[PDB]
Amino acid sequence: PYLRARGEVFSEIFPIDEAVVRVLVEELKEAFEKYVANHKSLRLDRYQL
Amino acid sequence: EAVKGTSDPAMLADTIAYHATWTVAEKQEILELTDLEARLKKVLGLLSRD
Repeated sequence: PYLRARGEVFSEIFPIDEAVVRVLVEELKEAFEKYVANHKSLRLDRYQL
Repeated sequence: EAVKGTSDPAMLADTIAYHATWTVAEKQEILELTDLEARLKKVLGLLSRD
């Protein structure tokens, strides 16, 4: 200790060709909307949507 | 009508719980939880049973 590391490249993705990706954005927003409210007693906010 | 117009949930919860007159063991069981929402789970389940 202490711990270091070396890295080759800093991986990024800038999203190109957004049509099917945008439809999956709609679908995953729907999925998060169906998932978000389960923690009423389990202490996560509705309002973090 | 003396408890209506209420924002504070602590006096709300304990006022309801004392005014949810039961056997005192389960009054203590209401008093056990420090959380508000699990305590009101207890309370409203009792009142639905009544």
